[PDB]
Amino acid sequence: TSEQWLYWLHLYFWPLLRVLALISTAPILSERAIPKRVKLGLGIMITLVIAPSLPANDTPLFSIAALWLAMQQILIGIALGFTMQFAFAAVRTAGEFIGLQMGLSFATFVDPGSHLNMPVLARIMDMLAMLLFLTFNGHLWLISLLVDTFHTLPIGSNPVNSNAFMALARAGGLIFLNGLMLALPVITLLLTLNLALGLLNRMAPQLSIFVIGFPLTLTVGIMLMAALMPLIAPFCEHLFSEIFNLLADIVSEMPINN
Amino acid sequence: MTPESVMMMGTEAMKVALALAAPLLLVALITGLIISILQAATQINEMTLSFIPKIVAVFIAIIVAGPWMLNLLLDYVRTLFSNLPYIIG
Amino acid sequence: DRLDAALRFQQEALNLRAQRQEILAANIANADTPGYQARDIDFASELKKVMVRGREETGGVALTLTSSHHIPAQAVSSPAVDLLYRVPDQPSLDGNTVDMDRERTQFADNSLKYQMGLTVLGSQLKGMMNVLQ
Amino acid sequence: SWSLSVQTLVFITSLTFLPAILLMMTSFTRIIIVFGLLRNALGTPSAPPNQVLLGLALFLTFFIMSPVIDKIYVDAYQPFSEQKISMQEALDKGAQPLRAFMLRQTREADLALFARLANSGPLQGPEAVPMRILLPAYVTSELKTAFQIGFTIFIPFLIIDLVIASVLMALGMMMVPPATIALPFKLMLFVLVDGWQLLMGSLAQSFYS
Amino acid sequence: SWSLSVQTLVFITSLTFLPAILLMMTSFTRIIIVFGLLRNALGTPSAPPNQVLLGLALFLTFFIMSPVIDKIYVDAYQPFSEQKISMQEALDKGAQPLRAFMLRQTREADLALFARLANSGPLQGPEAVPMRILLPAYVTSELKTAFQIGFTIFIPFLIIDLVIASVLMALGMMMVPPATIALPFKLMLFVLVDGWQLLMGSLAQSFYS
Amino acid sequence: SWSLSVQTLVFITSLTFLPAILLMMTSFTRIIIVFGLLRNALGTPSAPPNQVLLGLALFLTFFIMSPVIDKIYVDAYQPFSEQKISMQEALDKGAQPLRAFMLRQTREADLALFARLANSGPLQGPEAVPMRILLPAYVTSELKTAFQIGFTIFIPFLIIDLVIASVLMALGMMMVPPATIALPFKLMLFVLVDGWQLLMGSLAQSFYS
Amino acid sequence: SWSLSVQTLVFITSLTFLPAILLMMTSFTRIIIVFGLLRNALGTPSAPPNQVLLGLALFLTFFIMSPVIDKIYVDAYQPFSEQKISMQEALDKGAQPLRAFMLRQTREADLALFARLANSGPLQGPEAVPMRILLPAYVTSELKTAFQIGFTIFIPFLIIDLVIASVLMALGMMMVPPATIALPFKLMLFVLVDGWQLLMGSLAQSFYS
Amino acid sequence: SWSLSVQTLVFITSLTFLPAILLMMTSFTRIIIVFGLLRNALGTPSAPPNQVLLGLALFLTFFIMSPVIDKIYVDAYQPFSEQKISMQEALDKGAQPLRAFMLRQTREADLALFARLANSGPLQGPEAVPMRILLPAYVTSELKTAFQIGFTIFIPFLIIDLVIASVLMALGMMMVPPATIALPFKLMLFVLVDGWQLLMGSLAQSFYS
Amino acid sequence: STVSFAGQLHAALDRISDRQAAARVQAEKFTLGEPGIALNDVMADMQKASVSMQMGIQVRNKLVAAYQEVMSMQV
Amino acid sequence: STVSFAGQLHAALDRISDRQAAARVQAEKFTLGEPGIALNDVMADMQKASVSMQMGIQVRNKLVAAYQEVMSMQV
Amino acid sequence: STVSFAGQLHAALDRISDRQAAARVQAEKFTLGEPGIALNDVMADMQKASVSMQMGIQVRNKLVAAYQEVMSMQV
Amino acid sequence: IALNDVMADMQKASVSMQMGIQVRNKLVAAYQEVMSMQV
Amino acid sequence: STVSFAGQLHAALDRISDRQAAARVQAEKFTLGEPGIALNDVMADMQKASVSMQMGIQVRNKLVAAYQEVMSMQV
Amino acid sequence: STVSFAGQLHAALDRISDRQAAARVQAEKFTLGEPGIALNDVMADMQKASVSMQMGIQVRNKLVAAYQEVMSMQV
Repeated sequence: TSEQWLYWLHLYFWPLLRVLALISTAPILSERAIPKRVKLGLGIMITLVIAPSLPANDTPLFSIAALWLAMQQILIGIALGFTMQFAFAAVRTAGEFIGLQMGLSFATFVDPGSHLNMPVLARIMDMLAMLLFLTFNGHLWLISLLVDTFHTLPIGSNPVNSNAFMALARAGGLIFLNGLMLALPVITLLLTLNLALGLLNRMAPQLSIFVIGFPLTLTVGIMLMAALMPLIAPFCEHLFSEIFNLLADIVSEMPINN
Repeated sequence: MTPESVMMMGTEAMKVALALAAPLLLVALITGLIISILQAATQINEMTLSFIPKIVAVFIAIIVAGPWMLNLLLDYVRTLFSNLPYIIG
Repeated sequence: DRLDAALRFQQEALNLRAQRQEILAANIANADTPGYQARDIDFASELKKVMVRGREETGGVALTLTSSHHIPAQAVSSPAVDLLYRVPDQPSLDGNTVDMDRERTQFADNSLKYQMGLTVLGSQLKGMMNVLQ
Repeated sequence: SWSLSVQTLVFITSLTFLPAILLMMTSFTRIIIVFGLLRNALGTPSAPPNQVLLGLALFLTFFIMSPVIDKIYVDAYQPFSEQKISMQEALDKGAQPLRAFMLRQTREADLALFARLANSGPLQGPEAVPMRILLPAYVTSELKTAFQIGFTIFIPFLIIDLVIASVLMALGMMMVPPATIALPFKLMLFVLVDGWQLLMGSLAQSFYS
Repeated sequence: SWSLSVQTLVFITSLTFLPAILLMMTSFTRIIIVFGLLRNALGTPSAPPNQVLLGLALFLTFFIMSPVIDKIYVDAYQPFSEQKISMQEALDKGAQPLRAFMLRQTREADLALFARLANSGPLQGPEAVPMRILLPAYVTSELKTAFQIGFTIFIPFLIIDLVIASVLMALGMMMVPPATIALPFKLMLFVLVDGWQLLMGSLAQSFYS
Repeated sequence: SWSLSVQTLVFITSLTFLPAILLMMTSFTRIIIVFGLLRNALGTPSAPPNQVLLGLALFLTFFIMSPVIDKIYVDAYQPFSEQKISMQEALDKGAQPLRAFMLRQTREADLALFARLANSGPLQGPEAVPMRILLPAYVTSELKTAFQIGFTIFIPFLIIDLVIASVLMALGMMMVPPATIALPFKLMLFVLVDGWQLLMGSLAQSFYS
Repeated sequence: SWSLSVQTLVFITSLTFLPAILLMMTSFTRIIIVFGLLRNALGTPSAPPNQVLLGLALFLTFFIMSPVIDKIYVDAYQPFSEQKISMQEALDKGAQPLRAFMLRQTREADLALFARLANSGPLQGPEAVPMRILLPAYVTSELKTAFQIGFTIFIPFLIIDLVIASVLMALGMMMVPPATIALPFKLMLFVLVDGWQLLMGSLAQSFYS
Repeated sequence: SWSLSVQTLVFITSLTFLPAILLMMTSFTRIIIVFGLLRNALGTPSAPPNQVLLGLALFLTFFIMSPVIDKIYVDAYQPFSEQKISMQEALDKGAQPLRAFMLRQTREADLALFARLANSGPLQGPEAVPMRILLPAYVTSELKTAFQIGFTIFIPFLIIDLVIASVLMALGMMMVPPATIALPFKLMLFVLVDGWQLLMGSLAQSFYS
Repeated sequence: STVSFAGQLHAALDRISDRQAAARVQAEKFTLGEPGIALNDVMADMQKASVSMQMGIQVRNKLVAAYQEVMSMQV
Repeated sequence: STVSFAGQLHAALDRISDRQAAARVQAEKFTLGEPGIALNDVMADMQKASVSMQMGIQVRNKLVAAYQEVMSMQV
Repeated sequence: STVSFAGQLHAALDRISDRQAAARVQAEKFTLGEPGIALNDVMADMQKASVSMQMGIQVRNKLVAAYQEVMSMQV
Repeated sequence: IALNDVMADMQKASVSMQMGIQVRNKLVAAYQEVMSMQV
Repeated sequence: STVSFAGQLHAALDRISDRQAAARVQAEKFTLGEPGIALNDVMADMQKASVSMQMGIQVRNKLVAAYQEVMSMQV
Repeated sequence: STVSFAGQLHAALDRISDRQAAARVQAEKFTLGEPGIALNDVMADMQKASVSMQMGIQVRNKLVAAYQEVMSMQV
């Protein structure tokens, strides 16, 4: 219990720091609903299971010259959790743009301090994707990849290489790509509807989409997205797997590149 | 809870929304369409001539539909909260 | 580190005070044995030696650390400080050169300076904890 | 054994660990997370967290654990009091009920992850999982279950947002702020459906199935 | 009896449990929830929560509970001062008016739920309910009542919002923000009715019906 | 009298109760509510809340209270200098100017509400009202006064918004955000009128007439 | 003099009162309100409030205050360093230059209003106004000056909005949303004119003229 | 040097200044302004800034400052570790690469203004300018550059808006809302050309040049 | 009858004040040499006054904590 | 039936109170001069009562800290 | 006359400071070996100065708490 | 092991853990302050 | 194999308890009249046991402080 | 020149550091046994350095609070 331990209690601190970074940044782990004590205790109580079989020996220098080590762990956590947010942003884009088609957002068109559309359709699909994530192996693969980072990039004087934050920067990237690739059928069908009801204006310029168009397009959008709700379930697979691969890639890109 | 069940409940949400908002959107569309058909044939028009008809239409719609859409929504929400213990697994 | 490089001096000094303390209590305990030849150490020179060199305690070996149930035992260990003879006054026919008054005034002095070292470490550590809150 | 020696030092530190670990190891995370999410819906919080939701969650978790607490009491405190058990078999006698309760609640895949990362070997039965494995799996499973419940609770209130926004846009009410209109409708949605009783009852039922 | 041992040891802890449990046992749940919801209506906060609404609610709850406090005073304190009552008889003497007061406000179905999920055996009468059952049931009933009042308060300001929006975009003012036009009319409506008196009087008189 | 114990024990706790009760029993409620409502008009914050509006309000209410504080000084602090007065008659001696001020500001029927709901006996005169009934009465009447002032504040900027929108509509401007054009004209009307001086001064004048 | 008690007592309290009263007593009010209003134009916020405009405003006010703070330094910090001045004449020696600075910016009539609502007697010269009168007068004058600068800033972007709208209507753009069309043109206008340089320079040159 | 005192004051306080001062000292201002502006085009947010855009800017600025951080590491973290360089030459050696980085992006007349209003005398060379003058000048220059980049990004989406509106209105579509038609076209332009990689690469290249 | 918590607080503070006044006058009367009064009673009364004042202080602290915790929540 | 947290705390407080009351009765008897009771028993029992009350106070502090730790968090 | 809160605080701080200056002068003269001054006088005056300073500390702390509670109000 | 050695070790480790925790607190606060701005 | 520092704390507590129990049984045996055991040996062992117990108490205090501090980092 | 907030603050922190260093050197020489230095000198200067440290810490806390309050207002 002395420093014969209490500097071997320096075995817990760095892995705890990395696990805590991931928890504070991860998609499900870092939700404001969880009491802060639960997240902290989960970090401590994961590292206690992972800390043995982690041969770590460093020093919390006074006026830390090894804070650049602490940085390292924090950064790796930011790598793992935050990137997994891209998969949600995608749908939080897709569904949002779907509203931007029907009628829901003409307040956001010509000008304000109130957006009012984030509550409407983006939070439908984003929490639907929340559940799709969790239902696997959602909560867990992030933690397993964190342990894998412990084993591939444990603790070192060369923590992070350049040319490797572009990977995450131009990664999304696939935020726009996948948001589209999901919302494309709905957008295309409502484009057809909008152009058709516009062509009605050729027979009579009085038909006034404000009067005719919006009630039609709202029903079309609601019914159609009801019909194309299940299409998300396969897409989320993609939407997570590829991003995992990216993380996996960078996690396994870093050791052979160091 | 399997992805099949989460998609089922999501589509159930979309269809309860459709049932609850269908009469109102429907009556708005019918009223606007009638006023636009009559809009020509003495094509006189200023901008709308149609908003106030839509308000009276949705007023009648909320009254005549009224209880049944509220009951449909209540049935949906009570059934969801009652099956909450069982959707976990 | 740089936490145990600033507190190192008082830690070493206080440990050396404790070591001189049991040397002096060995003087006291052997007050009336014949031919004892009271011992003591030079604190300033030994403290400089400790800071420059380290601990390097001479003489001590424990058993090995195999599977449990192998009866740990240890050899007789002694700090590397070179014991110096205390120059005696008043020969006493039995070789015992332990003068109560000298040994006892040294005991009181060493006790007081050990307490001073404790106070200094306490002050430095309270200062560290006051920075960090 | 110990002789009013380290005892009453271990007891007082046990009391120290009471609030955090023993309320974050049994229940009261799932309930409190569900309440927090429910307050995320229904618009504004308007329920005094530090007092009412916390108190209701604490009472509800006490009512849930009355059987587990009773079994721990009967098999530890009555025997630990003065005869044949004292802080040596007291621990496992009091742990078996809590282990059974925690195992009955764990998602079956979290144990897999934490056994596969703790480098432990194959586990023959339900009992074979130890505390060092059981705790992180239980907290992960509790988080998963709490969020499944909480997002299923959101879905109807976002349905209300959808319908009200779409109706306002259909009438052409250009930029009337649909959240303000939705909030009272969310409130009657949550009171006509007999919301608080159904929610508390569903949580209590789900928490032993 | 207790002997200046546990006495004045239960007094100080009673005072530490005061701010949460006792203030959320009597009132000030309903009053605070209703004021918060009222403040969501009428536009922005526009009233210093931690300053005026909390203090007004404290005064209101003092006045509402005053008959209860007087009955507790007469039946417990003076008899507890020096003669024939010492902190066990005092407990039921001081609880009985409070238990009656909370019973009169509980939903007649919350007690059912909490008694059935606490394995409580059949209840002979209104007096057989234990405090353990009656606290959380009262809390849930109070939350329901507060939200009911909340919707009923939201209604007229919803009326103002919708009429202003309809008039504006019917007149052709297609996209002038109706909240900005409406806010002075919300304040006007709530001041011509003398809204604060009606609200606080109705809350007080509801709280004993 | 009291003996440098409970004296200097009532003092420190009085300073504890200062920030809420004393700043919300005198002024600074009407003034801060008017300032906040004014800030809702004219668009965005345009004045840092916690810093300039709050500080200016604190100065202003010190300036209104300076006569009442002068009388409280003359009737408490000077005699409380060792002689003939120590915190027993000093209490109501220092209350009386403040009670006179509050009565002179309260609604003549909010007193009725908070008296009748207190089961208080029939009152002979203004002096017979207690602080108990006086506080909530003053708070409610002051909220009414603040909302009346706020409505009058919202009048002219409502005028500017409507005239701007109507001009745009007549010119055929289907989809221009009239708020964007109207905001500089809101500030216009608020500076050529020299609005800050007028508003600060009119609050001060309204507060005693 | 003072004896290392109240010295290092009033020092720490002065530090606590620094961020609010001192900053809203010297400058950085005009600067920050003008930055906020410029942010209102040009479309969305599109510049982080909590970090960059605050930092730039702090730097501008430091640069503008450097002559004032240098006078305060030469008049206190050298002569307060151990000789003939110890935090009694330090206070007024330091206040005088700041007082002259604040007087140089106060509107001629705000002082009049606040003096007339203090019942202060006649004043002989600018040295006769006390800090009690001088704080709120300076604050109100600063708000007026900030709003005037706000007009001068909104003018050109209002021109761009209206000219884009007029071109779009004449061309026959039935209901194109001219705001999205005008935002990049607003940014273009503000970058070619070299607007950040010349804006901060204009504020600075205005602020002491 | 400093003595187990101030060291771990200046460090913890420097960590306190980190998020605002140090982040807006280097980058993440230009990137964040450009990202927000790009979000103004293409319609609504559709990118959760609290979740994604801020983190993307954070990663991008890490990449951007990899060279300056590498040079800082070489100049300080090798020598300053345990030998021959102690927090005085370390400070200037570690200031040199960041200061060159900022000076390389600052408009050559921002520094002019901020020297002419700090009353700084002659500045001998580019290295002679102090951080006092370098900070606000760098911030203003970076704001100019961010607005230029945002304007260039607005160009093509403005072109798409006007061409789509023109096609709709020429083909006879009298009064269709071209914005909802244009939004998917905006997406198509932005994804077919692989727009994100182009944007981040162009920013990265232009940031140091 | 009615409670008027201010009245109970005033009563408690008056009880503490009068107890301390009794102790102070008895110390006055002892050190001044008046017959009767004994040193044991003087010390016991002083200790009782100290205990009552400490009880007042602790009750104050709990009441102030309760008030500031009720006033720290959002309406 | 149950653990009955309220009942358990009541039983513990009763144990402490009856211990102190019995010690005070023993001191009562000794000072009143009853034979039987001995000085050494009086002091030993009064010290044991002090120990039991101190244990109660420590448990009170830990439980109050626990309760206030639970009630501070957000929901 | 008027109140002038600032003047009242100024006078209170002058009172505290010159009370401490008197105590310090008493200690000076006693340690310097002058007639008159007694050790009881020195100790009592130094304790009085400490009590007055502590009272000032408490009043300051409560004023600062009130200030930072008043100007954390959301307008 | 020497007793004074054990307590000096106690306190050194306690101070080191305190310093690490405070540094992490500052970094986490900076991260959240950066993530709570408007874009 | 493994250290499992909870096992190290258990070992420390067992050491402290065993040392106190040994001192207690030695006092037992000596006051019982058992020949052999000396008085100075009894007192010395009781002294050492007391020091070890205060060792345990200080370790307790600092571990509780450390845990109460690691539960304060925000996540 | 000018007030030079950076240079002034640097000089103040240097004054703190060198007072601590002087105290530490004096204590070093005292415990090494060097003649001259008295014990009261050591204790008094160590306490003076500690008070300087505390004053610096309090100034830092107040300035950090001020900065974080200013940099949080919405503009």
